[PDB]
Amino acid sequence: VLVVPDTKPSGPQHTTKPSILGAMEIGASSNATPESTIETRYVYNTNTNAEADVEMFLGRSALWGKVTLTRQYAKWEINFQEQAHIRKKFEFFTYLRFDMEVTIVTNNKGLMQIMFVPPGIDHPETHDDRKWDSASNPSVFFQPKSGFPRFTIPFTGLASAYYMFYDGYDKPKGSDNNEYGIAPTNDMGLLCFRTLDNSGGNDVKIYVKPKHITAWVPRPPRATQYTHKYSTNYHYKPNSSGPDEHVLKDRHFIKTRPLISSA
Amino acid sequence: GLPTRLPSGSQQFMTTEDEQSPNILPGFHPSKKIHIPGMITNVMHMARVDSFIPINNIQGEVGKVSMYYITVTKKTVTERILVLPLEMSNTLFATTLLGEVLNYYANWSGSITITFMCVCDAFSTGKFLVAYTPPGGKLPEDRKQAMLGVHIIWDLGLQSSCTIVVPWISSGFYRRTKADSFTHGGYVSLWYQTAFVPPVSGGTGSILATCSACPDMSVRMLRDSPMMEQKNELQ
Amino acid sequence: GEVGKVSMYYITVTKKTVTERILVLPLEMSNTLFATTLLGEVLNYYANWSGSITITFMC
Amino acid sequence: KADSFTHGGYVSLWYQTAFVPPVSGGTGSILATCSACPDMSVRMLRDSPMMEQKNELQ
Amino acid sequence: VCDAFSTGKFLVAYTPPGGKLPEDRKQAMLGVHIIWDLGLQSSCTIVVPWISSGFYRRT
Amino acid sequence: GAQVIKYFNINYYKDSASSGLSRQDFSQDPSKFTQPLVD
Amino acid sequence: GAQVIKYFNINYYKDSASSGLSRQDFSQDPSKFTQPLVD
Amino acid sequence: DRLKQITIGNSTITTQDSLHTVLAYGEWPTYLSDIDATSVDKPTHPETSADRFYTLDSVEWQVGSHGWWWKLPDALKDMGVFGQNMYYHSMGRSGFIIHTQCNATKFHSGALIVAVIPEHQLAYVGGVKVNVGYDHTHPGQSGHQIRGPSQSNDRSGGKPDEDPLFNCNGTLLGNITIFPHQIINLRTNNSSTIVVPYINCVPMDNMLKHNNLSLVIIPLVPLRPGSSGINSVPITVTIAPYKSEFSGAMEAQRQ
Amino acid sequence: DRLKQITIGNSTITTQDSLHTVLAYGEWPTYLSDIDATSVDKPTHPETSADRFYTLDSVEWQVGSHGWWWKLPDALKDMGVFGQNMYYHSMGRSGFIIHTQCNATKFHSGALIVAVIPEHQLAYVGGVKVNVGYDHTHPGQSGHQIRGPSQSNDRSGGKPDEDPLFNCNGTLLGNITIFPHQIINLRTNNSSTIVVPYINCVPMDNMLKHNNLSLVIIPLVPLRPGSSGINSVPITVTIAPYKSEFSGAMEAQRQ
Repeated sequence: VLVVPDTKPSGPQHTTKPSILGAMEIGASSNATPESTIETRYVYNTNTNAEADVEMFLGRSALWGKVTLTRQYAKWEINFQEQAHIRKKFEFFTYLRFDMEVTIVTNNKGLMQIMFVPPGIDHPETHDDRKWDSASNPSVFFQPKSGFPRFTIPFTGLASAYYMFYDGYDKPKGSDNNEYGIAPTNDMGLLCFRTLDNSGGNDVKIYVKPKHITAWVPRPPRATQYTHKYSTNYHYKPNSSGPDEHVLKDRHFIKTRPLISSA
Repeated sequence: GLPTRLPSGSQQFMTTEDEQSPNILPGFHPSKKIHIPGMITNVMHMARVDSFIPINNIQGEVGKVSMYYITVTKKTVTERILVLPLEMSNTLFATTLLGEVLNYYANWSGSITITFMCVCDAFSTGKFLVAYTPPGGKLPEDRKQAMLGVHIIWDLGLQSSCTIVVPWISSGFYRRTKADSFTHGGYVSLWYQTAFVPPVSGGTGSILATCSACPDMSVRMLRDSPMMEQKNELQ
Repeated sequence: GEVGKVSMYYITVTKKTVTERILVLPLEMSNTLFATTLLGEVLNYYANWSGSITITFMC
Repeated sequence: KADSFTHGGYVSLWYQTAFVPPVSGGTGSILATCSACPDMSVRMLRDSPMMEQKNELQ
Repeated sequence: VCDAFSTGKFLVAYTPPGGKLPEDRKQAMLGVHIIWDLGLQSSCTIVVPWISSGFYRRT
Repeated sequence: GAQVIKYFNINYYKDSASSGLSRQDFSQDPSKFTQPLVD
Repeated sequence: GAQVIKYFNINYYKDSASSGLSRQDFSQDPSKFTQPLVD
Repeated sequence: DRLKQITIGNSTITTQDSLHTVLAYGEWPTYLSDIDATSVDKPTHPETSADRFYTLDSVEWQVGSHGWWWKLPDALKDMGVFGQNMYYHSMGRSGFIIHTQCNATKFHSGALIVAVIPEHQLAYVGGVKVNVGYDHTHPGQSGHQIRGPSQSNDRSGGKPDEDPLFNCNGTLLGNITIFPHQIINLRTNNSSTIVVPYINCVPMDNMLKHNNLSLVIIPLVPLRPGSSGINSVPITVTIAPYKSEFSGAMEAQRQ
Repeated sequence: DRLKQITIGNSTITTQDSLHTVLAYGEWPTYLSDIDATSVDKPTHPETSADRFYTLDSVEWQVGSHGWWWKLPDALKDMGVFGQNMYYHSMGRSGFIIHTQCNATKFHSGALIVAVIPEHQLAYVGGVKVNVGYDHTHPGQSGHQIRGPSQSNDRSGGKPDEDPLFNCNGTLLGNITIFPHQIINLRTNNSSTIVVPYINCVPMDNMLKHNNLSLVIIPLVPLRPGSSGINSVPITVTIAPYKSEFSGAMEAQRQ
């Protein structure tokens, strides 16, 4: 683990090269520490940032999705776009390469099957669908009482990382069905759920933990509530009803103050 | 006793997991394992064997052997004879040994080998352009536009066949087995370079085609193949 | 008036006869001043912090 | 989060002498940036108040 | 030659032989060109490099 | 099992993806940021 | 696992906080009390 | 000194009032190595003919102008033989030397944020779920004048967001300093230089469909004339591709 | 370069338009040594809490303003824990770092003499034999605005002399350069720095009764606006005690 540096002693200084002057324009952050500004003592400083590294920061297994079994059947397309709090944390970065371990928290009882359906094929659309009988589609059978199912999905990119943001399109110029952003760039599969009993509740919570993460290009954190998934659209249409039609709210987190200089 | 813990996924039954199970019938002696010819240890060795592309699949010809060959005649102007859009999910490739191994896998990388053989008499001759339009390009619809991609020109005589290699050209490291516009693979098209000239004016010729994987071909993410469907119980 | 506009990032200074307090930045990482920055919005994921702050003023 | 027990203090900006422009009514603009020093450290990762979800994303 | 408070950026382009006189700055920048900032040094120099099919150019 | 006043790093499922968090950390420097300059 | 006619002190969760009671005892003296004198 | 000269073959920048050059992520553009490669065909390196400064149209910077952005490689698609190589190849990569130029006078005041954003995915100008159109995110060399936030901005045709405070993507300006950037403060410098390598999780991709970078110039503090009658100043952008590669030669993807 | 930074603990001066620092008599402030000592008790050194920059009130410099003076240690008597140590001790010594600050514009003209006078004994404002009062020679941080020579200056109450030409003591200005001094010429520099050691024929004396030094700022050439509407400029003085000592702790000599 890496501890933060110690504070070194510093005395009075008369210097013709100010360290406290600079240029904000150059594009560089300040190198100034308290030894440049005040007169300091030696402090032996054992603090660590270990809990701020991208493995610990993104490694807590957030809830990605919720589904309800309707007629003892549910379906979920794997993605982080649906939940704002985990979507904001992934979007501090442009590119992420991670394995994910998927824990399924269900309040149902009896017996459940999860099918991981790899991209490019058809999933079971109901319980009792013949497609639940699969040679090569990986599935998980579990009894929700006595344990939570968990499996790891490795990194399935088509690229060396996942795009969190994608400034391109999947089709050429004149195509009218063009799709913008990361949705065409990869698909992580879908999870199909069914119950082989009736028993308990219908709620299925999918918790996902990124592990073995490599993050690439830091971005400004999301300053606005999300509106749609796979968008970046931050303009929110609160109501379709009437004269407030076509009125949009940004919904940011900036708060005002009565006066500068009085705070 | 020794303290243990049961993390999530301990009491699971995962269909794809790798575990040891108790032997029922202990002491059982299997019959001896003799030498049998043909042992195959990897299913990508089936995709590397040439197999005929149903290049003629159309309303009338599907279900008949004639779905494997195309007719070529002598023409005054170059025509586009055939188009093999490169998708392993397309019937053209999906029905072959190559494509039907690749339809068990969600995405693939590596190079394709397509071999064209002309079945005609020994006095027939021809030059053909076989072009591969790389991904992101438009299907040419002109031989000037087709020749700007990967292409070969095969003279016809005294050797039956010629092989265009479809090289691996991709932005990403893998291509999806199912056609999409993001990973799409491009097009192979057949053109007349000069002409197909038979010994007699109305004469004609037949072209077959085979595909196999190159040695660099690789697949991943085994899935169900769309190439089998069960609507009924087998009794 | 100025929140939602780029003008929320700059203050006006003029010539005055007597010294005035121009600006106050109460030091809280939960305050909008710091909480919206790269510094403060990394620190708002953590319940407490230690160490020194660097504030740079450009005119 | 601000409390009176751990509160951090105040940074304030003052005129030392004056801001003098070339013309009487002239004015100037001040920006400000903040960064952490190298000794900065954090602990106890929690949810950030800087994101809130009132609606489902569909 | 201007006062000391004047400033400018200029494009000096050289259209190589066989080309058309540009009549647009997009077409002029496609040849040999420099961009000279103006201040604190009076002058700037474009080198017209030797670009010729043959070994000599007629006077 | 997979690999190794002691310590033992043991992989139960014999896959590199099936392991827990990667706690072995070397690569770092702020200077890609905060000082992204030629000279 | 974490560390070590035998004995084995083994930490299953690889954290110093996650360990059980600390049974290794040295520091002591009543004299901070009962005799808190200069001389 | 403040003097600088950057010569990329056939063309030379000379900056006499200048900061240090920003080298994005401390990384110079390189050619794609063999370890990282995907496609098997030998790429083309145009070098001096593609790699050279292409100056775009200037934009008038005024009181009340909210900003501008350009997409790359897009802005160069019609520029010289670099833009020709985009249409005739499947894939391509490149790094860029972006040189932004604004000079006024010692009587003018103002500040510009010049930033380069990797994968700058815009937001729709407002309302329902609509992908921003290919037509709007590919203006070419002209870039996009940012207009501004309004309820009256036309929401037709999948138009991008006009609000510079939210970076058009929904994240605060003022955090844009996490990307390679410089400020042009008229008091201080008249120009900026950023050398960005090729940034992507892919070795090469289609130059036309995907915009790797985005150059964004935001007027952080407005333009004050002082005592002069000059209320507007041009802003010129000059881009040099550097270490540009192309592979997968085909018919031009043009019309 | 003209840049300078002076850090005396807890506080930092930064001067970007600057001359050399005047080190008075080529002598830095030291603590009183044992060879030179008188009193037997161990003195206190407050160090960083007393030794630090104390900026006073600014004075408006105008057309027709004759000057200002401050007395030391007097000006600091209410300032921080340095001024507290003056009242609770018999004796004390210190050196000072005086930093004078006046900035205008390249259109302004003017000159200031900033001098430090040891034992600056004023003259009575005129007439008969009267000691100048304790009240007038101890203005505190506010100092004394020099008014000017007049027959109409009030002679009541033992007031000091107002004439800056005679240095208020009866000796010509223009010979004031024999003391540690700098000139602030608005054309040239906006500030001044003088480091004075402790000057006295006594190792320590009473901080309240005796004023060791005097800081005198005389407008040598008046303040011309040029073409601007700015007819006045502030002058800020900032003093750092340095190597200050105190001995003879007692009740505060305050009221």
